[PDB]
Amino acid sequence: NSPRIVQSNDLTEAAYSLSRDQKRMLYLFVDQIRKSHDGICEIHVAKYAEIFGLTSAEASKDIRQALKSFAGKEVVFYRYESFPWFIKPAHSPSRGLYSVHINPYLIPFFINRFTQFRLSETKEITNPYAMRLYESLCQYRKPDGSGIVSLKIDWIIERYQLPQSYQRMPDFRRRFLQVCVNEINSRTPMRLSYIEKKKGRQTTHIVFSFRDITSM
DNA sequence: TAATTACCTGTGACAAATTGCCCTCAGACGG
DNA sequence: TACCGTCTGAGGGCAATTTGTCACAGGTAAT
Ligand SMILES: [Mg+2]
Repeated sequence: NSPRIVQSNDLTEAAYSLSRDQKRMLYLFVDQIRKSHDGICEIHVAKYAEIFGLTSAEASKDIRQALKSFAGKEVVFYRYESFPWFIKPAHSPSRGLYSVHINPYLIPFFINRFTQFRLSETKEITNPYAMRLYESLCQYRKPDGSGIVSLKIDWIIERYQLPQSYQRMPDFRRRFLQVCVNEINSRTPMRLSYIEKKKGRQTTHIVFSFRDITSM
């Protein structure tokens, strides 16, 4: 089939800002970690390239820039507690191979109240906020492949660390919500719809229902 | 009744970031 | 054992799209 990512809901719902490339590598880190405690993971350019249909060159570029873009990035678990992703710079012992040092204090948060999806399910998504949304929906996914969940807008904004102009709702709709629904519906197997929940003039939650394209 | 205010909404416009894409050239390796 | 061609990937760039930010116009209700 394809690699099965599983992760604690606390990571699905953590507050952080990562790019697509960084989240993709992070999925591979979570897989390596799950196999076995040292916090040391490894990524091969050619393996990354084959997984995500990239060139060796563009794989190398994506890995390198994601990796140097991790510096200063932080992850927040709201039970809040903030951690750095990396506790040592990445480095390449051999050409085409990178070794990275994830904060070992993060190990128990990566590994019964959990979220799971196959990597082929997410590897064509481009917008990182749409990967965050697809992970949050997976957290509520039933065996058959459908689910329903109400997410609060403030919680969406804080958890996905959406940029400030998306606190203006028409921009939230236009540049995040609609784009990620279209992206998920066109690039994943999940078939996603939504409806808006209001309180007075303000929209407070977004209600997601979804099904799997193995059904009608 | 009318005008101003305090909310919301959508879209046009621009800036900034991100995309897959292109070209160069050395390291590793095997032939 | 030694040289060179090939594949790899570590770099430099790119224009076309996507994303992020804001001015502006319209609607409504409170006042
Ligand atoms: Mg790239």
